[PDB]
Amino acid sequence: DRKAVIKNADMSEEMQQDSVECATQALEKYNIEKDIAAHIKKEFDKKYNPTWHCIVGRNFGSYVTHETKHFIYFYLGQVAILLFKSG
Amino acid sequence: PTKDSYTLTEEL
Ligand SMILES: [Cl-]
Repeated sequence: DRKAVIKNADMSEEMQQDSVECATQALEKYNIEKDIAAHIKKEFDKKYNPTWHCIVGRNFGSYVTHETKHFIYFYLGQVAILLFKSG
Repeated sequence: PTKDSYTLTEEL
């Protein structure tokens, strides 16, 4: 029942929904943050080519460099998810 | 073509 809230996105609207969907399947399958992050990272490397990086958690800030149109930062329920492509 | 971005979580 995890509510998706997109906080900042430089990414087509299709991929934003795809990102939320893939994160949804990751939370359905895994409970530990690194495992959720690896699931999203690997599926995006496959569906959208390398190189993606994913961070999952409830308390963190970041500063990253990313190809344009390949950045999303959203909440799925209480969990925050940063997904982006650099390289 | 790259670009720099911040993120921060909600306060808890
Ligand atoms: Cl932010």
